[PDB]
Amino acid sequence: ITYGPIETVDNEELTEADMLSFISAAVNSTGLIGYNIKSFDDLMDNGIPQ
Amino acid sequence: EKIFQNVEIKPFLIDFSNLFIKNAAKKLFQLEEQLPLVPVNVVMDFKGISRAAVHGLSRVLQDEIPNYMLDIKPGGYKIEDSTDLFMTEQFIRNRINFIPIYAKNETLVFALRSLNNSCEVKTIYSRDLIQVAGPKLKYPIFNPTFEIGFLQPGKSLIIEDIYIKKGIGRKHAAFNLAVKTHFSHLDIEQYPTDKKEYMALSGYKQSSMTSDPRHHRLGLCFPAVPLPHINQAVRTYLKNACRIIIGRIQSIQKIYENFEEPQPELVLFSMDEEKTKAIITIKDETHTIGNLLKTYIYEMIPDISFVGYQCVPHKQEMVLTIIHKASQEDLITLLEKSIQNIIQTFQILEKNVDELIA
Amino acid sequence: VSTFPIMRGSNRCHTHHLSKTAKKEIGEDPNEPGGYFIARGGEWVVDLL
Amino acid sequence: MLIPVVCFTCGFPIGTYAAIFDKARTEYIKTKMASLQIELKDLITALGIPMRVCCRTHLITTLDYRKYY
Amino acid sequence: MSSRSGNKGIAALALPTSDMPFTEDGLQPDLIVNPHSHPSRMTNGQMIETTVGLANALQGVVTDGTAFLPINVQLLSERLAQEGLRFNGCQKMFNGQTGEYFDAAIFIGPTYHQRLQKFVLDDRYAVASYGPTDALTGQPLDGKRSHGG
Amino acid sequence: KQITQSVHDIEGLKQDFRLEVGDILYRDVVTGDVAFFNRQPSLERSSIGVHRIVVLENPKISTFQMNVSACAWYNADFDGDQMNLWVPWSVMSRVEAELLCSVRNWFISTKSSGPVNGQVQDSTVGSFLLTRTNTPMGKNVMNKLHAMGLFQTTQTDPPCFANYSPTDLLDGKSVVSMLLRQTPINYQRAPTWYSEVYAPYMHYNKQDISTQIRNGELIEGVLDKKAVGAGSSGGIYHLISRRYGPQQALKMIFATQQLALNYVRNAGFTVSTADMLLTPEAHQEVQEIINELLLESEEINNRLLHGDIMPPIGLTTHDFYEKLQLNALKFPDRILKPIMNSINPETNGLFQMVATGAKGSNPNMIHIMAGIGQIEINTQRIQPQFSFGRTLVYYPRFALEAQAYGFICNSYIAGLTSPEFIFGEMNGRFDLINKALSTSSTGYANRKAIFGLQS
Amino acid sequence: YETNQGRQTGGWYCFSWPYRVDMNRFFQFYNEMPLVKTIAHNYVIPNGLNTIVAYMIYGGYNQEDSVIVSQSFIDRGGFAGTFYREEKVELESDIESFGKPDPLITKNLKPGANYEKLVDGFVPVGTVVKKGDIIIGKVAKI
Amino acid sequence: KTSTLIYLRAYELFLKYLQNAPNFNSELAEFKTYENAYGEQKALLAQQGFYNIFDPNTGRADQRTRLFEYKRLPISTLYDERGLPHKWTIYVYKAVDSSQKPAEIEVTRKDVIKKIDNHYALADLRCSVCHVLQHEVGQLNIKKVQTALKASLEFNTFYAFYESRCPKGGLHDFQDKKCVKCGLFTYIIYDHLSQPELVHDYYNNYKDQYDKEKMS
Ligand SMILES: [Mg+2]
Ligand SMILES: [Zn+2]
Repeated sequence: ITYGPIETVDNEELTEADMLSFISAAVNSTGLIGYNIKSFDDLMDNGIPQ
Repeated sequence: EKIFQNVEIKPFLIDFSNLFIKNAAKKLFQLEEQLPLVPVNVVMDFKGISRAAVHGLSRVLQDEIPNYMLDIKPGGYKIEDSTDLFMTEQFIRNRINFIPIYAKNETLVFALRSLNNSCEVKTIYSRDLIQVAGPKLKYPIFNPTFEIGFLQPGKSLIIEDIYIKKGIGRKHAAFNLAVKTHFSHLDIEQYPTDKKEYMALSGYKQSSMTSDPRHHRLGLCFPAVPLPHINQAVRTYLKNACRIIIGRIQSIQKIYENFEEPQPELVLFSMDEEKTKAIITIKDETHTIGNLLKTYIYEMIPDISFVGYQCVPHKQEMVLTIIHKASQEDLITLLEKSIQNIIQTFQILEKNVDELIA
Repeated sequence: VSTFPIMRGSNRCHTHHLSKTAKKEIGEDPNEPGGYFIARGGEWVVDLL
Repeated sequence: MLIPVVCFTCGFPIGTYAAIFDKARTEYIKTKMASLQIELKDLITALGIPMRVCCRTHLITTLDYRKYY
Repeated sequence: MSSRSGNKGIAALALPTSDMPFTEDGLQPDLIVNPHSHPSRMTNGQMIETTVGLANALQGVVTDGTAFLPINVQLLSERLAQEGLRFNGCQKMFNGQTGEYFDAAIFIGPTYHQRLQKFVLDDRYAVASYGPTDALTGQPLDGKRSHGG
Repeated sequence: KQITQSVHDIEGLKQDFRLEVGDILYRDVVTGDVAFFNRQPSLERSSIGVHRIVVLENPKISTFQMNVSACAWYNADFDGDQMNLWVPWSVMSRVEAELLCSVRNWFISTKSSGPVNGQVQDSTVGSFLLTRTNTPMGKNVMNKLHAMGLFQTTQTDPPCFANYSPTDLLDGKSVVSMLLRQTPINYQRAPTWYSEVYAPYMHYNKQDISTQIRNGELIEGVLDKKAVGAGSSGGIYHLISRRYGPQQALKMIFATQQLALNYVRNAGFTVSTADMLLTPEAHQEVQEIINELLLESEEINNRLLHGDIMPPIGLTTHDFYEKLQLNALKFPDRILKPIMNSINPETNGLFQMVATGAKGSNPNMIHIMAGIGQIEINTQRIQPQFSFGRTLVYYPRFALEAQAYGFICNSYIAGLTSPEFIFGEMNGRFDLINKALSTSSTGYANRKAIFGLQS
Repeated sequence: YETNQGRQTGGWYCFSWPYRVDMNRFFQFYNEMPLVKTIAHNYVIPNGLNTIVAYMIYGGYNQEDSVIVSQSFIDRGGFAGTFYREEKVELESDIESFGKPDPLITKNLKPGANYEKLVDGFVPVGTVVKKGDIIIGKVAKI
Repeated sequence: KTSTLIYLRAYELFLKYLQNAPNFNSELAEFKTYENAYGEQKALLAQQGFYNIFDPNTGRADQRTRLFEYKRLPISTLYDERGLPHKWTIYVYKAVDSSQKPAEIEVTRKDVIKKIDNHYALADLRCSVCHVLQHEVGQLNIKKVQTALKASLEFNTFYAFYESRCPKGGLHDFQDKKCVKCGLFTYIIYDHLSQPELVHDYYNNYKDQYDKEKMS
């Protein structure tokens, strides 16, 4: 799965307000709460029976 | 010469040329013209009058002038059991208290009876304040576009006694009439403040400690006057401010003329060097009156030993101290003449107000 | 013979997949995520130990 | 819960034009659209709100409880 | 009350709108913050937020002031100047009590302020000479909650 | 009722119509009553003092209101502090409270033998502004009406202005003399406004850099923290206490405080974001100074690379290398040159607060404007705690740049970067930990010391 | 310090507040997005108001981190809201019940209490209660 | 009419949930996307764009910063052509007007308030050791500065190493052998010249052999 060469990626216009989009993507992925709800769901499903 | 020179009355109007504004207006309010009550910016020019008098007029028009507001009679807000759980009585009361009203009658009583028989959140607008009291409103006293609280689906809100209350804005800010938009002295030169070397300064060339301006431009905005009757409303507001100032000054004058008779507002001591100390203590008095008295006593007695006032935030009173190289009755008649000067200045202001606006 | 406390918002909570409007009219917070427990009249959060 | 009936700082009745401003601003979003890519100076001036720092501050920033509930 | 830069403040004054200081354009504050709160606490974020908010209110915009985003105070001041205000956010201010303009231009602008949930009405307590007493030691009970102590 | 040896509530005394001699009446506290005022923790002797009650009749007020200069007794501020207040009712306690425990006895610190109270913040700079020679507008004068207005709130008997015409200009030092005349003292000392570190830049007025008071007549100089500040031994309030008792010192603290505050009610004072902003030329010089520091640090590193570091006998090479570096990244005295080039001292609010001692110091001005510099934790740089030889994930292992070990190059007004903020937070938290230790650690020592010595 | 104070700030503490009976909960009516917002406000609603503040010396009433507040800004709704408290009591056994304690039997009535304004043992909704008043009236030895 | 549809259906689904509907799993899952579409409409009524301050030079988000940049400096800004650090303690002033006869005074920090007033303005500082002004440091020859520092570093390290040690060994820094001096203060003063040039060359081999032993 070789990616394109790094000499061709255009990043000169990449600002830090653009990196705020990456931060928002990370927060959307985690959900900001989701880990404990998912841990409790995993408890109820697999851990308590186990 | 004339003290209050020509006035500039320019109401604030909705610019329907903007497509979004017109579209929204017709979409939610079905509004195509100017609202019945509009804010008016009144800019005034004052010449040959001390800064204390102009600022006192401004302060009176701001909060020391009696004004009307819509309040809910206790027990008016039906607690009930269907009313919207979010629209608390405190919240709706705060919304209604601050709806500017140009009420010429106090007997008007309104009722709010809004039901949300639908699945959407229904917003209660000021047009929902129906009136059941005495005279039918020939002209509305408030704009019908004010957002009062919203109703959740299936919820209602019934407020049955919304009456008009009288008060001054100093005690409760819901009575504040005029908002400040301009104040400058025209007889003091100004630096170019966009420059770097004068950007940290006020701009006036004379230091405030050593400046005595007599030419001022005062700008005030009134929040709601009837659109066809802007000039008469401005006239009434300014004349009532002058009347209020004159009346309070005359209240001081009575204390002055009762100087031989005992009274706890005024005391007099002849201290050491023929000097007589007069301390005038008046409760619930503002900086307007004290500043007027200090400035005009100082103008009438340039060689005074000491004149000063203090309205300490606590003890809620104005205490004015005069010390002068004169006997008690000579000092009293000087102070009486200074009060007559204040009355003369504000009567001339009312005369100019009548002459100008019309 | 037992009951296990159920964290609000978990898959065994009655508001796990309910609509936000249903949560609104059921007395719950539509925007809150959950993650707490309701025990003897008080809401408790199990922190990250 | 709503745009205040009058500006908190000075008392200018921004609540008069609050309802119009809300939907005018919404329609202005739909032609420009992650916070606030807009400039609302023209919309506010058109309503008659003067160039007051306070009134514009409280008009464009006050949260509405209907948007969040 | 507190600012987002962490400057707590207990409110001790209630001035009417006529006693509040005001600028030439009529703008007056809601809070009056002592300038000495800055130099030893070094809460420059509050001042920069005040500058940017002054520029934002006139433009009708809401800027993102997240930490570590690029910031140039010189260019934000130039933006203030381009907005019609001064290079600094200061204005010609008049004393509300006496109508006298201040000699110095006063830095007034919007700052986001938070009401901390520490109410004086909850915290204040006064007790008389008698009330509930501890059965063992005969002393008053402990604290406000017990209605004595 | 002594006749019944019982206490009656006031609702059931309609038949009384009078009180007999020997009755005890429990009456409401009035203005002028003595009250004990105490802040916990009560660490110093002045931690409990007696104040004259001033009942505030406004029902919307529920706080205890005190003059700001009084807070030095209790080490208090108004950020949310709560202090106990009880009003003595017993005659023996009331006699005691006003005669023995009144705050006038705690004006002079038992610990330091100097005054406790004075002007703080708003008045320390207010006294300087009132008493300085030249304002940016011109000479610091006021007409008769505004000189009179300075004495409106002093609560003392106002002086005589009959000798002044309405157009007469009164100097700032004139009005202070008419207040200091009631307690005439002799004071001659260099003010806090004049500093050696500032002198090469800025043009000091020769009538401001020598505060002399002869028999209560301020004849030259400015009044700042050295003269009127709180805790300033030998200050004017300490001298007033020595000659005329500590009660007169407290009155002159309040009278001068109102005189200063009323002056700023017309002069006005502020701090702006541009007060802490450097000019582009000076900011180009601050970088040049910092690059000189980093050049010396790299010169030390280049010695380390070639093995030129020979530690002194008793120190390891790493100990000597760290010692050399901490000397290399020390801000020179010339860092004040770009700051003073960008500062108008007559109008700069931040500088005046610092230079007059109202609040802040030179490091605060340098940190805000010039640069934070090296971050020192226990007199050493940031230790490599992230990994073996790494201080942070943002720096390579065995990095030799000074930035890797806490040297912050930016200033606060410029905005720290992500690793500079992390290093600053390590110092910031380490100061928060020390405070929390300080309260508990001294508590054990204070109680042990009390019991050993109390008898 | 802000991290500490941000989590104590008054605001919309819960969107379902009318359905909850909570103790020491403050619901602030008016909230505003900061003019200078940050990324955090994309996920949590803002708590507070955009207050016009003046960094000035005004009468010396703001020394030592005090604040001078416009009374008008307070009256208009600035940082105003509702503070809620709960009063929950429970019956010990069948020996207790809710109801107005009849003054004839009494035998334990509180000294100087009101005992009026009770309907079916509870104060009716919308009724102001002062310090001396009795709420949720309860009796025993029935 | 999405408001009445979203509300009534949510209640019916909720009522179906309590009655244990057979299709409730699929009917609710489809409603989640129905509510999510309805959710964005409310989010539109809340959010108002993206925004950033635009740089005129680059019409994207403004990235200009007053931050610090490294910019390695020449070594002459630190040490003079002899090898000693600069001491910027002398303050030079220039008159604001040409009519002023002196027009320049070089005074130390203490003398500033004595001799300098508003009629003069501060100029660049001067090093009290090598007498060079600050803005003219470029005149100093770098290659001469470096070769002087290498001798200054070598001699300083030599004497720092031999602060107590003797090149012939055994302290004896009073007079013996060549441990301390050949007369005068030649061991620390470094400006008497040609005494360090000989003595350091006498024991240069010792310096080389000890440095490598230490660096092991
Ligand atoms: Mg404190
Ligand atoms: Zn406003």
